[PDB]
Amino acid sequence: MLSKTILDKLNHQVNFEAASAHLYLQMSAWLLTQSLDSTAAFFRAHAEEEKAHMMKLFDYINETGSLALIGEVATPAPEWKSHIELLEAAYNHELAITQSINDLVDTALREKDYSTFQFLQWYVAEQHEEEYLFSSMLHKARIINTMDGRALFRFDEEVRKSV
Amino acid sequence: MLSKTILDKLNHQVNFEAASAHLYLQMSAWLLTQSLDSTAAFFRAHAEEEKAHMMKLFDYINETGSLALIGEVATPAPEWKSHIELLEAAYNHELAITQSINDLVDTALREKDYSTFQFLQWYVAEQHEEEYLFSSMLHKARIIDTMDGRALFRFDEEVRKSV
Amino acid sequence: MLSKTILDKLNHQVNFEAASAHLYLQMSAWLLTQSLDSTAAFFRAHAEEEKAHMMKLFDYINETGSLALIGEVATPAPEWKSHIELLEAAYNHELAITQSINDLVDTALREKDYSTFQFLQWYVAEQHEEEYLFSSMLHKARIINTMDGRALFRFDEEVRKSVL
Amino acid sequence: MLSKTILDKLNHQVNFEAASAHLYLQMSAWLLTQSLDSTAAFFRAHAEEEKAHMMKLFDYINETGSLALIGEVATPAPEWKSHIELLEAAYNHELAITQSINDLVDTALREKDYSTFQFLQWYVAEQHEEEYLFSSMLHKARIINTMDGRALFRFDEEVRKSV
Amino acid sequence: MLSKTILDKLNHQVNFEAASAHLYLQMSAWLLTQSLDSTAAFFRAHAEEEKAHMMKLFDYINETGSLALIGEVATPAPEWKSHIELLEAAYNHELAITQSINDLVDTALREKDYSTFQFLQWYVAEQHEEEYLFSSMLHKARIINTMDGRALFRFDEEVRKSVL
Amino acid sequence: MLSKTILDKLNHQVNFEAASAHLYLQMSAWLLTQSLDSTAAFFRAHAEEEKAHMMKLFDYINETGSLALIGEVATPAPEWKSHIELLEAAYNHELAITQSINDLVDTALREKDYSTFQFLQWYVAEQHEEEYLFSSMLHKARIINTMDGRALFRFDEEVRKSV
Amino acid sequence: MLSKTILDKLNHQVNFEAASAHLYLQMSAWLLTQSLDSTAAFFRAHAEEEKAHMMKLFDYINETGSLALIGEVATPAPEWKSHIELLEAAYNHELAITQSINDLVDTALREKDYSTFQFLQWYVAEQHEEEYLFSSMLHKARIINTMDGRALFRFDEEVRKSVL
Ligand SMILES: [Fe+3]
Ligand SMILES: [Fe+3]
Ligand SMILES: [Fe+3]
Ligand SMILES: [Fe+3]
Ligand SMILES: [Fe+3]
Ligand SMILES: [Fe+3]
Ligand SMILES: [Fe+3]
Ligand SMILES: [Fe+3]
Ligand SMILES: [Fe+3]
Ligand SMILES: [Fe+3]
Ligand SMILES: [Fe+3]
Ligand SMILES: [Fe+3]
Ligand SMILES: [Fe+3]
Ligand SMILES: [Fe+3]
Repeated sequence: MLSKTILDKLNHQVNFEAASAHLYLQMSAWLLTQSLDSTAAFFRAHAEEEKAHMMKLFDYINETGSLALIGEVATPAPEWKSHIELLEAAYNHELAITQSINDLVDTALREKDYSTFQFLQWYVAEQHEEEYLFSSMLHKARIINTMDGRALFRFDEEVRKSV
Repeated sequence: MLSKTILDKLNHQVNFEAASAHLYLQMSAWLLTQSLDSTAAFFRAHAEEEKAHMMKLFDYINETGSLALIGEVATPAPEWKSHIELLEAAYNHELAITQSINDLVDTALREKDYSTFQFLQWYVAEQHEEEYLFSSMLHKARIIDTMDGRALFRFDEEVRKSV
Repeated sequence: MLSKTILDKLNHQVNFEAASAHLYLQMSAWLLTQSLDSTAAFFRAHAEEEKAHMMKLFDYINETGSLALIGEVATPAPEWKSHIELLEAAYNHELAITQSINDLVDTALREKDYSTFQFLQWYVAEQHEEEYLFSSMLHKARIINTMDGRALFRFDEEVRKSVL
Repeated sequence: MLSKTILDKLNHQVNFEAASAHLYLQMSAWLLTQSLDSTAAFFRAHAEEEKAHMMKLFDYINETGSLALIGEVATPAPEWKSHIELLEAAYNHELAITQSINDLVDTALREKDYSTFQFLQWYVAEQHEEEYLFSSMLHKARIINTMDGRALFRFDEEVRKSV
Repeated sequence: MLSKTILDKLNHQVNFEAASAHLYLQMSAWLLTQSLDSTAAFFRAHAEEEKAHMMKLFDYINETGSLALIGEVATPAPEWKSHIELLEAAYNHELAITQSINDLVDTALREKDYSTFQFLQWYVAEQHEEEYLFSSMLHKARIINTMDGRALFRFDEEVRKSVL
Repeated sequence: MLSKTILDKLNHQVNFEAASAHLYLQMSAWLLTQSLDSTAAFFRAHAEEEKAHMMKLFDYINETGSLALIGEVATPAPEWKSHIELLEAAYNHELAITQSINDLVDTALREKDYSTFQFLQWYVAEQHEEEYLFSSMLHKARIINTMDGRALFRFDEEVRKSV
Repeated sequence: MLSKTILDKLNHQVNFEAASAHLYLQMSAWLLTQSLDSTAAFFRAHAEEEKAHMMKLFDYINETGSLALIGEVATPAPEWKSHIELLEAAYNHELAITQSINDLVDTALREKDYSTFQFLQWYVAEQHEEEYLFSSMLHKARIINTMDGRALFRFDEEVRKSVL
C-alpha cells in the first residue's frame, strides 16, 4: 500500500526521531559535567519522548504492511562551549524536524495518500508544542544570562508566589 | 514563525470571536426585555463559548511567538423587531464565522502552514456544530410562529413524554 | 424603575469593565513576549475577574427591567516599553475604575436610588482589594528593579522559608 | 437609643410586613377558587417570606431596647375580578413596601442613625429581588393573556427543552 | 489614598480598640478577686474580640498603603466598688466606641470616601450587637440586685427548664 | 501569698510582654510599607506569641489571689531607617526581656518563693528559643546585605534543594 | 551569651556523653564474646541513648551561638574479667556522669545562668533513671551469682507468671 517515495520518507523520519533521542541523551550527559542537573534531567526525559515519536512512526509503517527501517544513527561527541550554544542547537534541531514533517505532510497531500496525511497530523501538532517548549527555554536562557534579565525573573517569581 | 498574512487573519478571527461574544450578550439582554428568559439564557451561555473560541486562538498565536491582538469590538445596540429577526441574525453571523474560518484554512493550506491548518480543524468541526444548533433553532422558531406548526410540536412533545 | 442618568452610568461601567478585561488580556499577551510568564498568567486570570464584574452589572441592569448595553470596546496595541510602565498603566486604570464607581455611588445617593447604592457596595469593596493588589505589585516591581531591593526580597524570602 | 421618629416608622414597617403576609394568604385562598393551584402555592409560600421580614424588624427593634408593636392588620375580602388584577395589586403593594423602606432609609441617613441605616440594607436588597419577582410574574401573565404571547412562550419552552 | 483626616481617625480607632481589650482584661482580673468567675471569663473572652476589631482596622489601614499606628494605651488600675459600677463603665465605654465609629462613618460620607464608608459598616453592625450585649447584661445585674428581681429570674429559669 | 516585691515584678513583666506585642505589631506595620511581607507576617504572628506570654503571667498572678495589673503601654511611632535597624531593636528588646526574667527568677530564689521560681522556668526556656530565633534572623539579614553573603546563601539553598 | 566557664563544661559533657556511647558499644562487643546476647543488646541500645544525650547538649550549645566541640574520645580495649566487673564499671561510669551534671548545674546556679540551669534539669532527671537502671542491673547480677539468689529469682519469676 505505501508508495516508495512516502515509505522512504517515513523511514527517514523514524531514523531522525531515533537520532533526536540520542542527541538529547548526549546533551544530557554534557549538561551533567556543567552541574546543570535539572536541564540534564529535562533532556533525559525528552529523549524518552523522541523514542515514543519514533515508535509511533515505526508502528504505522509496519501496520501498513511495509518494513520499517531504523538505519544508521550517528551522534557527534559534545562540541558545546556553553549551555546557550546547546539550547540553540536543540531549537534548530527541532526546527529541522518540523521541516521534515512538513515536507512529509506536503508529499502525502500531493500523492493523495490521505491515510498518511491524517496520521501525520499528530506530529504537526506535537511539533508546535516542541518548538514552543524549546524556543521558550532558549529565550529564558538568554535573558537569565544578563543581570537585567535575572532581575525581571526575580519579579516574575515574586508574582508566582504572591498572586 | 507565523507569516504576516496568516497572523493578520488569526488576529482578525480573535477579534471576530470577541465580537460574537459581545453580540450574543447583547442579544441576551434584548431577549430578557421580551420575557424570553430561556432563549436569553441560551445566548448568555453561548457568549461564554465564543470567549473560549477567542482564547484558544489567542493562545495559539502567543505560543507561536507572535503577539495576539484583540483590536476594536463594536456592538450595535439592539435593532431587532422580533425574536425571529434576531435568530436570523445569529444564524447569518455564524455563517460568516464559518466563512472566515474556511478562508483561514484555505490560506494556511495555500502557504503550506500545516501547523495552522491542523490547529484550525477544531474550528471547522466546531462551526459544523454551531450551524446545526443555530439553523435548527431558527427553523423551530419559524414553525412555532404558525398554528399548524404549534400543533406539530404538540405531537412531538407527546412522543417525548409517552415514548 | 432606573433613572436615565443612573442607567447611562451603569451601562458606561459595563463597558468600562469589558474594556478592562480586554486591556488585561492584551497586557498578558505582551508580557509573554518578554518571557514574564507568571505575570502574564496573573493578567490573564484577572481578565476573567473583570468579566465577572461586567456580568454582575449587566445582570443587575437587566433585572431592574432596563436594557444593558455593551457598547464599543477599543483596545490599543501594546505600547509598553517595560513591565514597570505596564504595571503603572494597570494601577492607574484601576484608580480610574474606582473613580467611576465612586461617581456612580455618589449619584445613586444624590438621587436617593438606595437600591443601586447598596448593589454598588460590592464594587466599592472590590476596588479596595484591586487597588491593594495592583499598587502592591507595582511597588514590588520598583523595588526589585534595584540591587538594594533584590537584597531586601532575598531576606524576606529567607524569612518565608526559615520562620513563617 | 432609637429616636421616636425612627421607632414609629420601624413599627409601621413591622405592621406593613404583617399585613403583606395576610394579604398574600388571602390571595392564595382566592386563587384556589379559580383552580390556579401553583400560583396559590406561590402566594402561600411568599406569605411565609413576609413573616420572616416582619420578625427580623421586630427583633431589631427589641434588641435596641425599644418595644416592637404589631398594631392592627386589616385584610379586605377578595375583590379581584381576574388573576391579572390580583397580580397588579401584588406588584403595587410591593412597590409601596419599597417606598416605605426607602423613606425609612432616607430618614435614618438624615438623622445620622447609621445603625438603622445599615440594618435596612438587607431590606433594600430584598425589595429589589421582590420587585423583580412580582413585575416579572405580572408581565408574563399579560403576555400569556394574548395569543401572540402564548406563541412566544411556546418557542421559549422549546428552547428550554432543546438547549 | 487615605486622606489625613480619615487616617488620623482610623488610627485613633485602632488605639481605642486596643484600649478596650486592655480595659476588659483589667476588668476580668478585678472580677476574679470578687469570685465572679463567669463574668471574669466573659470579659477575658471579650478582650479577644476587641483585639480582632483592632486588627481588622489595622489591616485595612495598611492595605490602603498608609501606616497604622498603635499609639499609647493607658489602663487605669481597678477603681470599681461593685460589679454594677464595672458593668456601667463597660456599657458607657461601648457607647463611646459607637460614637467614635459613627463620627468616623459620618466623616467618610462627608469626604465621599465610600471605600472607608463601606469598610466601616461591619463595625456599625458589630456595635449594635455590642450595645445589646452590654446593656442587657447591665439590666440583668440591676434586676438581680433586688429581691423582687431575683424572684422574676427564678420564674424565668423555671420556664427555661419546664417549657423552652 | 505573693510578696509585694515579687508581685510588683510580675506585674512589671505582664506590662513588658504587653508592650512587646504592641511593639511587634508596630514593626509589622512598618515592614509592610517596605514590601517586606513575610517579615511583616512573622512579626504579626509573633505579637500573638507575646500576648500569650502576657496572659500566662496574668493568670498566674490572679491564681495566687493577687490582682494582675496591665498598666500603661506606650509604643513609639516607627523610627526605623532599615530592616536591619528594626531587627537589631527586636533582638535587643528580647535581650532585655531575658534580663528581666532572670532578675525575676533570681529574686524568687532569694526570697525562697519556689512556686514563682518554678512557674518562671517556662519563660527561661522560652527566652532561649526567642534569643535563638531573633539573633539568627539578624545574623542572616546582615549576611544577605552583602554580595559575598548572598553567594553563601545561594549555595546553602542549593544544598536544601539537592540534598 | 554563654560564659567561657559554662561553655567549657558543656563541651566537656558533650565529649563525656560521646565517650559513654563508645564505651557501651565496646562493652556490647565484649559481652557477645561471652554469649551474653541480651546484655550485649541492652548495651548496644543504650549506646544510642548516650548519643541522644550528646546531641541534645551539642544543639543547645550551638543554639546559644557558641561552637560545640566533640574533642578526643578514647575507648580502652576490653579489660573486663567478668560480667560483674563490667557492670560495676558501667554503674561507676554513670555515677561519674551524674557528678559531672551536678557540677554543671551547680555552676550554672552560681553564675546565675538560669537558662543553662533549666536546660540541664532534663539531664538531672535522666541520670536518676540511669542510676536506677544500672544499679538495679548490677544488684541482680550479684544476687544471681549465688545459689541462694537464683532461688529468690525463681520465686520472683513464679510470681510474675502466677499473679502479676
Ligand atoms: Fe520528535
Ligand atoms: Fe522533538
Ligand atoms: Fe465561534
Ligand atoms: Fe460561534
Ligand atoms: Fe473591575
Ligand atoms: Fe478591576
Ligand atoms: Fe417584605
Ligand atoms: Fe415583599
Ligand atoms: Fe470593638
Ligand atoms: Fe466593643
Ligand atoms: Fe515574651
Ligand atoms: Fe519574646
Ligand atoms: Fe548520658
Ligand atoms: Fe548515661
